[PDB]
Amino acid sequence: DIPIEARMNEIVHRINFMDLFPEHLVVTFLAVLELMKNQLLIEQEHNFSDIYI
Amino acid sequence: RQDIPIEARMNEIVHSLKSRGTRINFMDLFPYEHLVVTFLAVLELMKNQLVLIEQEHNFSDIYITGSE
Amino acid sequence: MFLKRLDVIGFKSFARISVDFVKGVTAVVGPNGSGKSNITDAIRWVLGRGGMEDIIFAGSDSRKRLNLAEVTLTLDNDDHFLPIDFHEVSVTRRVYRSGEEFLINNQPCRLKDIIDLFMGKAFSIISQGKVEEILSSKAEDRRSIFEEAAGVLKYKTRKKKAENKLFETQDNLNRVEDILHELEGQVEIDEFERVNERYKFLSEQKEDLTEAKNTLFQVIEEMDEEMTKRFNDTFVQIRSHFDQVFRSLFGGGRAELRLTDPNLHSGVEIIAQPPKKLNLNLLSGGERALTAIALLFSILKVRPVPFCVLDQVEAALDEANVFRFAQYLKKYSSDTQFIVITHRKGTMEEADVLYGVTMQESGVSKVISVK
Amino acid sequence: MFLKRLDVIGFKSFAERISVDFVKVTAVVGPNGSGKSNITDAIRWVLGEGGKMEDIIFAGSDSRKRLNLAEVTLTLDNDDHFLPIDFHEVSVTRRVYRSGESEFLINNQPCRLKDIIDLFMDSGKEAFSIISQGKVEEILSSKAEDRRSIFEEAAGVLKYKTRKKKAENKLFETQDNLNRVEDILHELSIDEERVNERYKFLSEQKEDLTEAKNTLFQVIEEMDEEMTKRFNDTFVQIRSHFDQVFRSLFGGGRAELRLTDPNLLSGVEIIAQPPGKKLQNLNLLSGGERALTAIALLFSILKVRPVPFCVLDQVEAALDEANVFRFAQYLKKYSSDTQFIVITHRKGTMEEADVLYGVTMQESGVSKVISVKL
Ligand SMILES: Nc1ncnc2c1ncn2[C@@H]1O[C@H](COP(=O)(O)OP(=O)(O)OP(O)(O)=S)[C@@H](O)[C@H]1O
Ligand SMILES: Nc1ncnc2c1ncn2[C@@H]1O[C@H](COP(=O)(O)OP(=O)(O)OP(O)(O)=S)[C@@H](O)[C@H]1O
Ligand SMILES: [Co+2]
Ligand SMILES: [Mg+2]
Ligand SMILES: [Mg+2]
Repeated sequence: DIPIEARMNEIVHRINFMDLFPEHLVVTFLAVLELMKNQLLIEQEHNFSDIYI
Repeated sequence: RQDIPIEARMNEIVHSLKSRGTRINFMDLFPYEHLVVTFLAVLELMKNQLVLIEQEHNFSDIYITGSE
Repeated sequence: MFLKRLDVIGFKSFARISVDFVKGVTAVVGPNGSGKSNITDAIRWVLGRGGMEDIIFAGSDSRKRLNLAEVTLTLDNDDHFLPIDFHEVSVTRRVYRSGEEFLINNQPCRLKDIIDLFMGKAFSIISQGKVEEILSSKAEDRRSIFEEAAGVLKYKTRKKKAENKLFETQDNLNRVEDILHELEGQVEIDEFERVNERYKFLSEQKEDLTEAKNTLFQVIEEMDEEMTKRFNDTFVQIRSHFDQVFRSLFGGGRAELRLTDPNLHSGVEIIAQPPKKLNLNLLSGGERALTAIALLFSILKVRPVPFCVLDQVEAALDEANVFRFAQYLKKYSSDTQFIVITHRKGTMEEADVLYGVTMQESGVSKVISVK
Repeated sequence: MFLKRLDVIGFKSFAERISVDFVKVTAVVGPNGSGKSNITDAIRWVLGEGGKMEDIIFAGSDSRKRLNLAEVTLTLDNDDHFLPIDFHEVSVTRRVYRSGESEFLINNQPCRLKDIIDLFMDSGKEAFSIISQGKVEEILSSKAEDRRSIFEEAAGVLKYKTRKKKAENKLFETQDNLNRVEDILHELSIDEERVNERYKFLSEQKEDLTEAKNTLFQVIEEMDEEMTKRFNDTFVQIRSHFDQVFRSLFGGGRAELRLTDPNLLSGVEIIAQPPGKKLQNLNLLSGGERALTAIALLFSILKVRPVPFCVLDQVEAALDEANVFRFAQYLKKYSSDTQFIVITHRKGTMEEADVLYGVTMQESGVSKVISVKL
């Protein structure tokens, strides 16, 4: 819950999912997987490529 | 991690019994959320017959004694 | 019924341990094999993995099979939720290696004693993965899970016994009829005044039944008026909370719960639609989980039971919705006592009490607790 | 058959055309409502078996549309020609059209119903190399005489079974024949008896051909001797893998596998007695004891007849906070000779995984896929 919104407000100050990273990259992605499910986006060229928010 | 404190605590709980012999006190072994996992590890090693703990009653201060 | 303590000797993995259930959530944590699921099967064998003697410890190195297994439950009856005046109730059950028993307040009692006393913690306890047990069950077999929640089972069972009695009453009037038909011809020395000396009083003697039975049928008919009414009064109060819990779990998800036919036997049929028309068989492992879970916390809003136990009810849902089955378990900590057995730390964070179960000493389970 | 990628269109939750790239461990994340445990329904759909067949196609969310055309593809590296085909990039597709019409296609050519079976009969993508959700303990609770065949297709002995079955039918038909013609051979001035030379020409030659099918068919029926031998060779090969795998899951375990009687055709019984317990039954195991043991028995199989790619629907679902991490270790030490598809919500296996395809669901009832590597 806390890690799932600690980057939510930080998404209004667009960049890659790795731009929100410093090992815990897993959990960070897992949160973005929910926010998508809440309609709040996700861009990628193709599989396992640059992922922009 | 969860597995890392399992054996990371195995140094401070075996060397405290080799220093004072006093059982590692969960009240003393308190690192800092953390009081859940850190209890879950000791509350695991008991199945490997690696550590024993005593309680005169429930909810009483718990002391970890690794050996068997 | 306020849970106070639980003592165990000889019951499955139980090596003579006491559990002091605190106010709020108690998380029953630990790794596998500890036997924390026994802590629900004992709260089965005391209220009402074997087959008999399979309930008793048998075999572990560094120990020996026992012959007698017993469990006690100490309940604070200060508010008299039980039909006794005691402020500390203590119920115990036991089984002998010989296959032979229960005590109420340190005193022996009949078989249907504890049963009659609690009338109650079925769907009050959720064992491993049995959650979905509500959904998959047929609609005709689903209303049972409501009938207990509506207390209709008391008036119901009684009424059944009363009809059973009416059957025997008719069984007596049957022979009485033939007897009297013989007395009509036997009617028309003074020793024949001995035969009419039984029929005139046997008229008010058979009429004694021909009245009491009529005093019983009415006692059935309007007794269903207090069952068939209570079933609806509860059903709707759970209706108006289905949407509340369900939606509070799925932001924007709206669902409902309806029934079929009059009542008696009304198959309750369940519907759900996450935020998308989802036959509910097509729901995810979590979507099948947070349904019987929301439905629970709506029932827990109508007839909330004080002792409610859940065994790994959250092992099917992502950490995002574990917080759901965590906070809805952190609110109702005040209104009712929740004992959950889940190794997922997400619920173990808000749990007021942590009771760690391990197993030392070979197949023997010990207990620790902190909070 | 090194897995390459999988494309889905119109399949169940999958509405927009999306695919997944697989590596040599791939953890399929995503929160509930999404499609991760669906992707496995599609992986079994590709090779072989919601309600009926219509519920396979995207029913449609009332935020988008209602599609009526569903199809799945699979691309594999057959460099070593794992299968009886000479292609080095194989593409297998199955189609479902709302007309009630299914299709099958490989490269440029349509395929038959009972065709794609045979291509895979030797490989064993075994559907039992797929661990399902709420099925992780299936083999442990299932009856002995319902756990025998899993070894049969593990040893590969299924193809031989189809052989001896069909051969059995043939030998029956030929027996009926020779029996019927023996009755014709039994039913059989001066002028010209010239038809008897053909009668004995339609028997002494004809019963010679049929009776040449006898001795030739019962030798292919004796090829079941190879099927039973190879089976038992494997039946025993799994044996001494149990305990060693078990004992490394349960420190100090003791378990073993054994059969009933002799007469393939029998049943198998598992025995498990964890360290510092024993003396018990299978029904008396813990909730995660059955989970790990089944895991050991379905993790040791792949040390004998390994497969290319396996499926895990919530295998570590009911397990400890540690016996998952050990399950993660094992997933890493076996990820070499086979590709792993795991569906897990706990971070434990995710840390020991190579690349995750996290499944989201945006646009209402539609699944999206995002992948990341380590
Ligand atoms: N009746 C019994 N007699 C002897 N040992 C038992 C008995 N019941 C359980 N055990 C021991 O405990 C183990 C399993 O007990 P369970 O009660 O099913 O454990 P569990 O509570 O389900 O564990 P978890 O972590 O909660 S999933 C067995 O391997 C035994 O060693
Ligand atoms: N045939 C279908 N047509 C339309 N929607 C479907 C279909 N099958 C599944 N869905 C949608 O997908 C959801 C459940 O799909 P599942 O495949 O069981 O989810 P899941 O894969 O178990 O998700 P997780 O997170 O991986 S557990 C339902 O809410 C539906 O909205
Ligand atoms: Co009083
Ligand atoms: Mg359990
Ligand atoms: Mg799933």
